[PDB]
Amino acid sequence: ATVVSGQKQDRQGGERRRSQLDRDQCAYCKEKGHWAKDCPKKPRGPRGPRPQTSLL
RNA sequence: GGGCGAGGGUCUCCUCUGAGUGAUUGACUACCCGUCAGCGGGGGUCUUUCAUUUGGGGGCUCGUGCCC
Ligand SMILES: [Zn+2]
Repeated sequence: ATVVSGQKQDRQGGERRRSQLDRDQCAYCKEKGHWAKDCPKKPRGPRGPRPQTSLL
């Protein structure tokens, strides 16, 4: 058996242009489902994150 | 079979392009300003040329010279 697949991830080859992006991806980490402005791998401000809920 | 030196593929880490802006130019010209009312200057737009932007490291693997 050989599976007929190779689990390729790409995002490399010689250039770093829009070649691995779409309007549903992140310019910073190349994930699909969010944009760089909300990247789960990038810092936030002005002095940390900005939540909208709390508990007591 | 292993090490050392170089490179390719692949993954990984540093990961942020989401169809911008300015100047040159022929024509047309929303709009504004001055006109002997003929036009003239600024402004808008399509064409146009130029500038602004394209890297690196590490693992694994393939490969090769030398060494063991
Ligand atoms: Zn992201």
